[PDB]
Amino acid sequence: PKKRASNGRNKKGRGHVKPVRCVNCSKSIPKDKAIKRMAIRNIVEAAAVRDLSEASVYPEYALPKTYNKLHYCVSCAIHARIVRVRSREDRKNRAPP
Amino acid sequence: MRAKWRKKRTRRLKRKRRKVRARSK
Amino acid sequence: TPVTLAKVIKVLGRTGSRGGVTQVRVEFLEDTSRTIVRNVKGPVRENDILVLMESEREARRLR
Amino acid sequence: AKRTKKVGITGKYGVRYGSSLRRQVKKLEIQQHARYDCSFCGKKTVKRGAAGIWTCSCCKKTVAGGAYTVSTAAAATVRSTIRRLREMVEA
Amino acid sequence: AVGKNKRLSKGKVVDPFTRKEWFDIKAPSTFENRNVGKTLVNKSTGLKSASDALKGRVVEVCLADLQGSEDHSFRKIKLRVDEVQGKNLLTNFHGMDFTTDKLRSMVRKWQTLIEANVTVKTSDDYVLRIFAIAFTRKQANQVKRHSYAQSSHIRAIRKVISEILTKEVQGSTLAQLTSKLIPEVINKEIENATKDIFPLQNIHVRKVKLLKQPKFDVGALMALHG
Amino acid sequence: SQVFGVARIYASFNDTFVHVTDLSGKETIARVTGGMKVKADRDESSPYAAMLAAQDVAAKCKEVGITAVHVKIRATGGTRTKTPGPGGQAALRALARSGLRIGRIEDVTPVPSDSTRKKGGRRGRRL
Amino acid sequence: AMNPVDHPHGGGNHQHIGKASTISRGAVSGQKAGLIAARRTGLLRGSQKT
RNA sequence: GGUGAAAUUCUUGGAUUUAUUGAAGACUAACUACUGCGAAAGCAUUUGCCAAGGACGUUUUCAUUAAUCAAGAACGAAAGUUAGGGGAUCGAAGAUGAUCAGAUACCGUCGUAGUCUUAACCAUAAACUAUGCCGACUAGGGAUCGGGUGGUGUUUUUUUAAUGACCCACUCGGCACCUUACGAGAAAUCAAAGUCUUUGGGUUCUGGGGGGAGUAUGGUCGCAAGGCUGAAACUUAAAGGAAUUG
Ligand SMILES: [Mg+2]
Ligand SMILES: [Mg+2]
Ligand SMILES: [Mg+2]
Ligand SMILES: [Mg+2]
Ligand SMILES: [Mg+2]
Ligand SMILES: [Mg+2]
Ligand SMILES: [Mg+2]
Ligand SMILES: [Mg+2]
Ligand SMILES: [Mg+2]
Ligand SMILES: [Mg+2]
Ligand SMILES: [Mg+2]
Ligand SMILES: [Mg+2]
Ligand SMILES: [Mg+2]
Ligand SMILES: [Mg+2]
Ligand SMILES: [Mg+2]
Ligand SMILES: [Mg+2]
Ligand SMILES: [Mg+2]
Ligand SMILES: [Mg+2]
Ligand SMILES: [Mg+2]
Ligand SMILES: [Zn+2]
Repeated sequence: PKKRASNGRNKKGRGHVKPVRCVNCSKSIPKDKAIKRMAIRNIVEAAAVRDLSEASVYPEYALPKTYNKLHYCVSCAIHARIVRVRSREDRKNRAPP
Repeated sequence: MRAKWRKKRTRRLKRKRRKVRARSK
Repeated sequence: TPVTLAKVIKVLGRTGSRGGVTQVRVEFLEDTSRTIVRNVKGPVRENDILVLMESEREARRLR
Repeated sequence: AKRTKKVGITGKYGVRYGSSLRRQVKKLEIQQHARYDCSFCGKKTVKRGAAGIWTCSCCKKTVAGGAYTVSTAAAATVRSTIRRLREMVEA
Repeated sequence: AVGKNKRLSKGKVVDPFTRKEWFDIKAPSTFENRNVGKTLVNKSTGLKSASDALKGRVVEVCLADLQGSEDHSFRKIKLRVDEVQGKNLLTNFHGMDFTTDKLRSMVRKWQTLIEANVTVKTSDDYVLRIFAIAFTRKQANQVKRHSYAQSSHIRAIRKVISEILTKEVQGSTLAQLTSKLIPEVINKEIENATKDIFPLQNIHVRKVKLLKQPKFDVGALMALHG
Repeated sequence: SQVFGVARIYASFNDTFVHVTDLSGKETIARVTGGMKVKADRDESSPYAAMLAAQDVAAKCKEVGITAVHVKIRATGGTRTKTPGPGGQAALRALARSGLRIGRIEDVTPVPSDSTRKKGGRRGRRL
Repeated sequence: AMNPVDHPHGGGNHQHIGKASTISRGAVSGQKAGLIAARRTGLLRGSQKT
């Protein structure tokens, strides 16, 4: 039967959405169906921050961040514990944790 | 068996039958 | 032959598949105010003194 | 009435030379024997004299064109980019 | 990995840093600082004449370190070497650009990104391709959560951005353009012209790239480095 | 007071490259990879290999005369992963602790404006 | 289809070239009958890397 | 270099990597959303040109010109076909390196056709919302897109106008969404799948247990691949749908 009212994607009024590639396996997946996350992270991984702050030529340094928009297919998103299988009731939960 | 490959197999069969009938015709 | 003594101040938890490895956070005895995270094989408490054969390393997990 | 179904002008070739070659010469012979609009006198009087020579019966002008059409697409786009570069050389 | 080389050579010793010399690189006069580092080439032998090998070098340096302050920390300046006179070789402007972290922090969603670019020639015969970026912003008191533009506002904004860029670069030389780009007056002129179209935050001018330089004109280059 | 090179850490998977160049980037100093210090393709990309590479490039640039570095961290990019490998922060922290001076960390991973095509096919890398 | 007095390819109880039809550039007149100084031969698949 | 691990492969002729350029073709990232347009397939750089279209507004005009439609006609992803161009990537086939008992599969490295374009064809798809179109009525709730109306509302200009961007209230037309079940349904679920034994608003198409079988044959279209139309013999008591506990 029909599992999801949205068919597992976000396509109401298009007919076609150009696909992207999974960042883990290069599977072609429509852009609306993917499991888009946003990895915003400091570059120093929070353990060398003191060493770089004391080894910097400048005080007051910003220590910038790296930003990536990660696109996952369903299989890789499930296998990498990004999303997991939810109950039939809490499948409808739309809000992020 | 899967319906797509059943369709492919009977299409190859139809092609082979076409050629063995065109042998006489 | 340099080795670095480090006093464990906080035990985190067991690691590895079979639980025979413990994450610890050690504070260096000399050159204090320096903290690092290591893996320990045997039974460890806090306030123990480890002898790191090399200090320039930090572990994450053991799958 | 319609005498032939699909061979058209290539009915003069009969059964010879193959259908896939007769199709190409059909598509090209229609073009080289068609009449075209004269860009000077405005009439449908341009006819091919020889390969590349297209002359108007009314105004007696003679244009150099394609071998089977009065103007090829390559010549059209070359005229367009030449016009654009001429418009660009002042600006 | 250290021993897996099956053959080192298809067929079958001196340190090269004793062979090299240092060289101090100078920025043009449109900067409060000049000494932006040092560079290395081999010794100027009779067959190489190391000045020519060192001529075509492009060195990137941050505008914060060029201007002392830290508010220019997200802008980079490429300086192309053009002349060498005795160990304190002088450079010239080759292109501005932002950093990836700044651009990535600027671009967020539920707002509209507006880019424009012009390919315009300046007074002293340089051909510069200037890029400008802008972002829609929520007004104060706005309760709807995206604040997108309506794609004709975008076209008008891009038109006025392009004509302002051409007007500000024409009649200006290259050094005049750098002394315009440093204090960021183009951004305030753009927001002054576009405030009657959209609120329109983040009016940064992105990279500018040289496409065609005129001939060298060492007098005009030495007019900077005094 | 400080003399600067640039660091140019390309920390991919399967390897990590650390090599200091001049501010112009034309003169190369101390190219050491992760696989030049270990005996396995596995630990070519290990954080230990990265810090050893950072250690001996630090020694070489210190005996050359370079005191500080401008750091350019780089993933594979293009159509590929665009995320930094495991050896990036290791090499960075190692050449920070070695005694070099740091300034102006930035990322130079090549990101495409609508790249050609990722490898693997539309069904992906099936394993 | 000629006789061996007329062409290098002539003769034989079957119509066949015999030796390779690719001829050296340093060949002489009377020998250059075939593909002169062919860098490659056969059907041209893919782009020629022009 | 690659992988779970490797190997094939490239490397003192300098590989990998760094910098400066240059060429080629492809693509249009991030912005990008339970957002928009389009009859559908589909469509994401800028600018210019060409014609088109919906909604809204209207105290403009015609006057029933309309709805659905056998036949018939236009368009119709990808793949494929013909002939030129282009041919950077990726890559059916193929070749190799692994794995495996085997592995002409999955993984790795090359790599042809193709992938792009022009002129023609082909007429299919899980071409899906698996839900025909037109029309009326029937529960609440808020949000959003486009247009419009009003508000001494906020901000900007030239403090101040008009704009524009917001805010509030309303309205028309959309893509949808949330909650309930008066109702419906075999249930899953549905504001349509409701107003259907209290069975009739108009109309088109399709199905009659499962296989055999979308097969054979005969037509017709197509260069071909194939498409459309389309049985029977024989065989069988079950196949099948939605949910329940294991
Ligand atoms: Mg299921
Ligand atoms: Mg579709
Ligand atoms: Mg004879
Ligand atoms: Mg002879
Ligand atoms: Mg012979
Ligand atoms: Mg004979
Ligand atoms: Mg090299
Ligand atoms: Mg884009
Ligand atoms: Mg839109
Ligand atoms: Mg194969
Ligand atoms: Mg069908
Ligand atoms: Mg259907
Ligand atoms: Mg209705
Ligand atoms: Mg409205
Ligand atoms: Mg509405
Ligand atoms: Mg809509
Ligand atoms: Mg029945
Ligand atoms: Mg039946
Ligand atoms: Mg079931
Ligand atoms: Zn005429």
